[PDB]
Amino acid sequence: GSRRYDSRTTIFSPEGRLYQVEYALESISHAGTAIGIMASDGIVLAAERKVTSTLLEQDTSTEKLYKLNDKIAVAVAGLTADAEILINTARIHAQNYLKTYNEDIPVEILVRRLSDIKQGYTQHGGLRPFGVSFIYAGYDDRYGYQLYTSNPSGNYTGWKAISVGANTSAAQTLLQMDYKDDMKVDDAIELALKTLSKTTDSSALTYDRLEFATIRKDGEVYQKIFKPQEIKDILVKTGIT
Amino acid sequence: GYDRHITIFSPEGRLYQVEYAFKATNQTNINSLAVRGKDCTVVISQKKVPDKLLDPTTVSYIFCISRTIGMVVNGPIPDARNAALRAKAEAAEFRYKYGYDMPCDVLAKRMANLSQIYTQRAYMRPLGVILTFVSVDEELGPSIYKTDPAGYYVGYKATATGPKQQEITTNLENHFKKSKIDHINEESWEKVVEFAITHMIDALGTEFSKNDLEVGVATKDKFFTLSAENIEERLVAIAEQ
Amino acid sequence: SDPSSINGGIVVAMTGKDCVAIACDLRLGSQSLGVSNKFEKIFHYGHVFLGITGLATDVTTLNEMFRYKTNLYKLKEERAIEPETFTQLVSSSLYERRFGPYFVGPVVAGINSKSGKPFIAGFDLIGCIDEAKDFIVSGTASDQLFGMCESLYEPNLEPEDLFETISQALLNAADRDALSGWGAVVYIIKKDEVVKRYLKMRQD
Amino acid sequence: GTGYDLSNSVFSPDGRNFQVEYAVKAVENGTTSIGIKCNDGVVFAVEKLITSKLLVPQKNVKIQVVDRHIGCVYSGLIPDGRHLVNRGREEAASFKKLYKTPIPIPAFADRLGQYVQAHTLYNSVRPFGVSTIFGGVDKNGAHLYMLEPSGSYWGYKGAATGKGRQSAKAELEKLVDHHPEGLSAREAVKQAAKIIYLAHEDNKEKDFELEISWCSLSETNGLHKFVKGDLLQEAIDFAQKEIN
Amino acid sequence: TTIVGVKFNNGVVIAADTRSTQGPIVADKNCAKLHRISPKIWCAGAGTAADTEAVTQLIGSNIELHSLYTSREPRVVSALQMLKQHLFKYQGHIGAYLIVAGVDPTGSHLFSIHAHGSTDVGYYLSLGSGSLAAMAVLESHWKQDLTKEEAIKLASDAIQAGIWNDLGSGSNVDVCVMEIGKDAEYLRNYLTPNVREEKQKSYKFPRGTTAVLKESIVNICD
Amino acid sequence: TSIMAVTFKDGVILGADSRTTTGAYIANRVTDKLTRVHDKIWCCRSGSAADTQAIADIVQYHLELYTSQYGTPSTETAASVFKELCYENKDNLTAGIIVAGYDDKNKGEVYTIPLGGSVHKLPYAIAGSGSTFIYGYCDKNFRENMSKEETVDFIKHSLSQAIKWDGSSGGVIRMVVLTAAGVERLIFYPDEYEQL
Amino acid sequence: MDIILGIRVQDSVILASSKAVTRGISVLKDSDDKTRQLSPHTLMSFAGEAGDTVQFAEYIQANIQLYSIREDYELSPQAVSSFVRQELAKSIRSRRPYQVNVLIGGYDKKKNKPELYQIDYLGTKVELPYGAHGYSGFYTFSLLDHHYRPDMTTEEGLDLLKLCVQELEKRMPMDFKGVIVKIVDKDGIRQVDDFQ
Amino acid sequence: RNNYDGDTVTFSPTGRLFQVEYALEAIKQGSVTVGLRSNTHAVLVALKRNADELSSYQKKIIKCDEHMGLSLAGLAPDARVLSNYLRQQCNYSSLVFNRKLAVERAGHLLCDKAQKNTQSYGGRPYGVGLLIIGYDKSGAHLLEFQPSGNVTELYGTAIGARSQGAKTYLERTLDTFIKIDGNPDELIKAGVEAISQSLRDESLTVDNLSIAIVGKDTPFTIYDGEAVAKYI
Amino acid sequence: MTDRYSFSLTTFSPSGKLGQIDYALTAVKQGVTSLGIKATNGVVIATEKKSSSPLAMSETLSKVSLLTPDIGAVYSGMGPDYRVLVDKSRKVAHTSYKRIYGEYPPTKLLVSEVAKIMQEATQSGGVRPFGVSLLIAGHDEFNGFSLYQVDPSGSYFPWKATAIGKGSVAAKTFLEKRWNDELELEDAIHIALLTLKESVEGEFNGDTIELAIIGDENPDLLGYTGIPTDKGPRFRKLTSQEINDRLEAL
Ligand SMILES: [Cl-]
Ligand SMILES: [Cl-]
Ligand SMILES: [Cl-]
Ligand SMILES: [Mg+2]
Ligand SMILES: [Mg+2]
Ligand SMILES: [Mg+2]
Ligand SMILES: [Mg+2]
Repeated sequence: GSRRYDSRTTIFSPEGRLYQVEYALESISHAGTAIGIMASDGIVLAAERKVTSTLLEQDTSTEKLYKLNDKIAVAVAGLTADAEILINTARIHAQNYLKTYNEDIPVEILVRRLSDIKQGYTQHGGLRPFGVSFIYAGYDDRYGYQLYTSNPSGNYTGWKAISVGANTSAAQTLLQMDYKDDMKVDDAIELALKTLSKTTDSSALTYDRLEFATIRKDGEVYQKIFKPQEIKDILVKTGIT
Repeated sequence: GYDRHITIFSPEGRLYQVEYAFKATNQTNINSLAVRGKDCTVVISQKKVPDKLLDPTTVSYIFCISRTIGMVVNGPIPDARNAALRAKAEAAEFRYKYGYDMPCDVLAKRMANLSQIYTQRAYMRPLGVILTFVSVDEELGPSIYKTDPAGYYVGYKATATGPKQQEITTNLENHFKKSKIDHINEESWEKVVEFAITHMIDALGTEFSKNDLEVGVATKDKFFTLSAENIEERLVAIAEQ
Repeated sequence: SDPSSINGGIVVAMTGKDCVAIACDLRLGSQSLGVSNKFEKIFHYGHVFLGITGLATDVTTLNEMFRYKTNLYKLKEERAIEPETFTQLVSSSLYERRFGPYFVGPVVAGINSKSGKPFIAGFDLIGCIDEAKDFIVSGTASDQLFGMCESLYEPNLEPEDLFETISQALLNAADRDALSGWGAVVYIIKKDEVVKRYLKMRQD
Repeated sequence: GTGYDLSNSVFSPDGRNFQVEYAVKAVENGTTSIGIKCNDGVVFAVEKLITSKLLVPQKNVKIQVVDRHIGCVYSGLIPDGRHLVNRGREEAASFKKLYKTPIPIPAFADRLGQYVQAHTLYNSVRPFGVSTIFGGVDKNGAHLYMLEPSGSYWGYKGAATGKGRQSAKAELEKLVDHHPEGLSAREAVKQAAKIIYLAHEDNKEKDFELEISWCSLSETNGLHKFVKGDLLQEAIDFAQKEIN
Repeated sequence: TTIVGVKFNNGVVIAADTRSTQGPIVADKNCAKLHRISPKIWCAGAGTAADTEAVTQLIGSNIELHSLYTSREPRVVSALQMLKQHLFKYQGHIGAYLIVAGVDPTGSHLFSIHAHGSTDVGYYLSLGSGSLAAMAVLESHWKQDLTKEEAIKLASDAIQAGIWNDLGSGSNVDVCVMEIGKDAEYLRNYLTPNVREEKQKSYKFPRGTTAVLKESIVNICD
Repeated sequence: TSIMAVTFKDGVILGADSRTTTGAYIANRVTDKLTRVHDKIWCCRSGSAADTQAIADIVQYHLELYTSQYGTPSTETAASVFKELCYENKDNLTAGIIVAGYDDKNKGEVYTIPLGGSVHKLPYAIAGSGSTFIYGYCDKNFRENMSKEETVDFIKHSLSQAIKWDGSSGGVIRMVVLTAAGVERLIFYPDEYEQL
Repeated sequence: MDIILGIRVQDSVILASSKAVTRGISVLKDSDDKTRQLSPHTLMSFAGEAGDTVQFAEYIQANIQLYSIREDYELSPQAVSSFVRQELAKSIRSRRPYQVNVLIGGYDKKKNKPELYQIDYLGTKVELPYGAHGYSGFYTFSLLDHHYRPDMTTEEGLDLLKLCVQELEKRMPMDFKGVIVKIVDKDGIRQVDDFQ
Repeated sequence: RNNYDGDTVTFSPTGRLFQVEYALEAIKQGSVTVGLRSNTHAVLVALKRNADELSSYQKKIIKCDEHMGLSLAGLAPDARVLSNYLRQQCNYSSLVFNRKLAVERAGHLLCDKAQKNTQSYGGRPYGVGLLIIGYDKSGAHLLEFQPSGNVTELYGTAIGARSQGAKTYLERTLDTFIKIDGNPDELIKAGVEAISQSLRDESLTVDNLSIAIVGKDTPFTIYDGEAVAKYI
Repeated sequence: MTDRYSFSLTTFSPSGKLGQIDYALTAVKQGVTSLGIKATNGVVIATEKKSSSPLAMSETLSKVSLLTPDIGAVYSGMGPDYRVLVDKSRKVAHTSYKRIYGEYPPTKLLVSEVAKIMQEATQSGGVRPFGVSLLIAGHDEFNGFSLYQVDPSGSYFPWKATAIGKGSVAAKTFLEKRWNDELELEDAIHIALLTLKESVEGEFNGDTIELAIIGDENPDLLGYTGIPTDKGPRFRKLTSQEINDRLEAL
């Protein structure tokens, strides 16, 4: 009947690769670069907007950094609309865990479930994968500041600093050079902005094409998503403007 | 199979199955046109009975949807009766749920929306028909609303459908450009039926016998279809200028 | 067994000049047996305060639920929910269970971060919104609270005064109810700050 | 492009549904079968090829009844015909259960039509491989109908389908000339046997068995019955005479 | 509760009292029992208070969407059909007893609905516990062809009869007037005959009267 | 409630009282218990107002759809749809309906459907709490093939008696006349029919 | 009315639970441990309707054990008691609700604080210094209200508990065949074997 | 045939249903089996097939009620499915109506069951042929079932490989065996002869011959093994 | 006889492209031009009512559509897709917001909700993406005025101004020149008419142009009085006359 038009989206290549996962990764590699760097006292999220016009409003725009929770945030690389689906199920799961145990969800358990969902679209149901990769920046009362990455396959791994989207072999090579285990938050901020300015497919790096967020240490943890002006400021302070 | 077989986009951005569906609307080689009087609505459609073995009374493409709505179909009879039943149902349900009679335009919109669906869901083919709805609406006055396999619908000063659609439309355009109004300013529906048969003849370049036509009239009170004998009466008058 | 008369307790909220106050007893019992004197019945989600009386397991659940809902609300709207809105959220949440309802009687109280207007409201167990401008009572001592409120209350009390009045209202009502008492807590709420005082009362 | 005739609900670029047209081919390869409408009823007749003298005579009946007043006959894939008839029986029961009156013949036509049209809507089914002639007497006349795999159907004065359809149609068009003032139930039975015999010459290869049924307000009280016994032989005779 | 509806020569008016009661305790001295279903279709509810506003909002919500779909002004008969079929589906367990009125492109209309889903037509209606006191007034003064000013007064006097003579009603009079050509005018507390006399004393307390055990500031900013 | 339907030479007439009670309070004193399901097919409602209204509304739907497809329905067909709904739903309905209609072949026909869902075709039928008091009178006064004026008078006197003895019946007397001429409505007020 | 008692001293939490099981007229068992270990530093005791009591317990057990292995981590006592309350609160509106009450005592190896939790079959949850379920509170709360100090040693707690048990033996109609006592502290769960 | 034979939901451009035709090919590879009837009895003869010298002989005949049974040629599983459905209908008729299921009516039900699996995607036609015999209120009956759905009443016939031999023979012997009334041993003898015209390099043995009979006062009985010696 | 298409009709190609989304965009590009402009005290959205027969009655078809009393939508691409999205959008603003909070949704959230519906046509079984882009403009109390664009992929972004459809590149460039952050509403209406003027070829008047504004509240359009705090509606479609009246001042 209809079996003629089924592109089998959950099948193996003769080499044991997952066609749609690999192709989905190809999709993601043309997405604005996003970087995550974990300092000894904080975490930094920075990513690049590929969508930019004079008339685009940036005060009211979000495209890459999303708040999951008071203590967890994600940098998105890929189909932003696929990302929002995945975000809300995650935003909910976090609230379900809070309701059940009266504790905030530990960072890995949320990342594990979100990757568990992705993995599913990989093995059954005949749907296409989510064209999305996530950098998770979170803090919890057991492992502290944490940095994770997940992709369309549903695999996740933890990082001292990592990049997703466009030009990651370039950016990842730069992060390997200048990253030190003992960095503070403001170092990582500069390592982050200075890596993007060297890998941008654009002319120069301006505030109107960045999103930026830092989670750092009163005895609790604040989560800050910079406004256009705050980014412009940080860009001069480090001398890129 | 191709983007040619099911209702999915081609790289041009086209739904070939909607286009080929349109082609099937002419597969009957029958034309129809509808005009508005002061307080009535008339539709005319050709009647071609080529088989001496057929019962001419059962060969019709004009349907009585409700007490107030008439519908004339351009296209193959099976899809046309399929559409006709569904509308008769939708109109009865509307009355039960909402307590007044379903307006001509609303039914058109409702059938157009159903058409849209077969345009997007892959397992249903479009229907190869174009639906011409006529009523004297209790709020809007005389009304003509049309639907096609693309899910399009709109209302018309007057309209025509079929293989010589273009000549009939351009014919009727000119007459309204000369008269400077959007309707036949005639208080008898019999005269409006004559106008219709007349300007029909003039554009097809063919004379009609009482068995070549099929006529439906919509008044405030009801929608009725003419008999071969009521038609012969009209033609006689046309023959006397 | 009337589920409203198992655990007991009361909540009351009223309005003054550019302020609102909301208070509650601390008792939780099982029928005659006093079980806890630390069962607070007033919660907050951002700058919106919510007290609940009734079956204690439902009080807990409704609090856990409105946290869950208001949390998601802040994430999606990027503002904190306002008292007017939240009242609608409580109302529809209650009625969603019209035929198996939570045995609770909520009181909402807060000041609108934008308009500045003080706001209070109460509901029945299935969502009907009583939005009085003066005072709202709830619990096993509502009748007493209605008599205390209808006299002790005048409009526009200053926070320091609103405190005295609401406190005397709560305390004296609970002292005529076998199911309320064992402590009390009063929230006085201004646009900028919120003070919480524990009152001293009979322990019997 | 090419490819447009492998799934069912597919429009070809010239607006056709080839799978329905291919279904007609199965119909055309079927036995010839006809219907004649008369002054107060309908007659049905069909050709039963005697594949082999091993078939029991009289005993592989092809005309089916629906309710008590409707007759159905078809040409093509026989098991599809039974299916459609089964559906017709259900559809006639539903109508009577709610409305009490037995289903009027045109209302029954649309029940069948709508269902058959339904099987041209999806590539998860194939069209019906039968054209079906049916009819009966209702609260205001006799009605004869024919229904194609497309779901198309119209009311007829007389109808034919199958291998011998062209002889039948030609012979039926003749019938509307001599005897135009009206055709009586009894003459229509006789004429039916003639036409089946004449139409059989495009299948002269095998011997065959005639089967006629009728539904006459005056001769059956409006109920559908089989022409058997003596009246049957008289019509078989009338066929032999008029063919020689 | 006491609610009424009264037809006049070119419209329809509905009125209601303002008392809501749990058993014998007044829970709201100024409930608002008149509901908007569409701009020109208002509806007065008696019975289970949550059930009236729940059911009037559901139909109202749906009526709004129906209005946008058909590009037409909503009709009272459509509220009436949608309400009654809903109440009927629930076999009486939704204790809504409603008087629905409004003007639409077909005229002015006055209906009532009972919790089990039966409906009435009339020129004057009352529902609620004060049903009978109001109707005594209505049956004693209604005439065909009232004027907007007569009809408002008749409707308002009928609610009064309930307020005074029914313990289940009621503090003030809410009225809403739907004239054919015009907007609906909704007169909240059109009549307030029950102002509390000034109390004999102020019970403002000396500051410090209340014995406090602990004190602390609460944090709101995250 | 008192409702009846009577066939006569020219067709059929339905008549009813106008009183619906909640307890002993007259909730509505001019209710219209004669309900239209099709051009010349009407019914008389008795039992649950909610239930009977819901049934009539649904029958009217089924007959409108029928008409769309198969033309005018017979009075018998309308009685079948009522009977179907009422029998299949007997455990949740308190509905007693009289179905009355006209065509040219049969002129007037009357079908009564009491609690339970049976159907009974009769020359006339009575029903409603007040019917019990006029079984004797109607049986002694009905005649087949009366005139319109005779029939209205028969119905008028019968119901007046029902209304007189039954506290549940009263108000005005409504009739609907279904003949080949069309649909006539009649009303009679107390100051008239009480003096009868 | 089994005996479920609990007291939270300064360095530990102590659970005492009646040893008797009576089916109607005979005492079937006198050595019943109305306790399940939810994890190395969290212990739950229970009393209520038959079968429901252990089924619920073992279900909560296997659930906490599953969490422990999956996260290689031991849930806090607060969180276990929250998972348990949620489970009971679901049951209470289900078809057949669990008829079970529980005390939960655990040592929070992260806060280095003991904790005691009382939750009824309705999902009513409270944190207490001492608690009981059923009728046991009626005799013992007056003793505990009096002698209880937040800084008591485990040994002081045991003594205070012994008093409660003797008051229960004096004034309570049922022979509950004594209690089993268990302590939960920084080092886990041990069972006091000599309680005379 | 090339592009139009991947399922039962595709017509050929000439009107054929290859999936059904390929199903018939399965019958042709099945072993021969014969049925014939007089006015008083109806008989089945089947040639059972073995795999090795070491294997059994695949059974070919299945009783459906006391008055009805069949023989199979083709995919033996599908006969199980179809014969089991036939047992259910025979049984329904008995229980609900206290009525033995007419052979004619079993035939109708079979046709309809099979036709479902020529309009259904994801299904397949039945790959087996069935000869059905029985004695009902209208006498002896023999039916032939084809996976197309076509069920036919005959005096005799044969299906399976080389079946033409017996089929041809029955066409000659027709007028003779119709008349074999009140003598069942003589109708079986007739059948055993008919089936012989389809052997090639094999003769009927006790191990491969299988015979069923039914008729007036003779409930459907199956003879195998030593019981069939009588007839060789 | 059932939706046996349980599998996605939109899949990744080896190049990483989601073919069917791209093609949907193609269809949007063919669509008639539409545009929206944000001012300091209002927003404006306009498109061309290019009838497909002079016998069609252009007014019987609104390409500008009220979503809530404070939100309007216009589009470019396949109308029939847009139409069922306006229906779905109006319902969601009730079911997922009004019936829950007693308020209408704020612009960003409703845009988000429509976005979700389109995302799903990009991944669910047996369906094609939508063949439209939407420009939605509206006003809520805590965000003020706003303008968002929604694409067949499900992505949205907020604009000061933009245009979609046929003459988008021309009109986008035209808008970047004439737009400032101090425009009053009447000013943007002007710039709106001018940008549309370039993209339009036949007649250009108030019967061939559709144009609506999100601005001040029109209590004259409320339908009822007596509730002083019910303001609205901020959406308003311009009349045929109001368009011509401003066309002379062109
Ligand atoms: Cl039809
Ligand atoms: Cl488990
Ligand atoms: Cl218990
Ligand atoms: Mg969880
Ligand atoms: Mg929840
Ligand atoms: Mg609709
Ligand atoms: Mg019902």
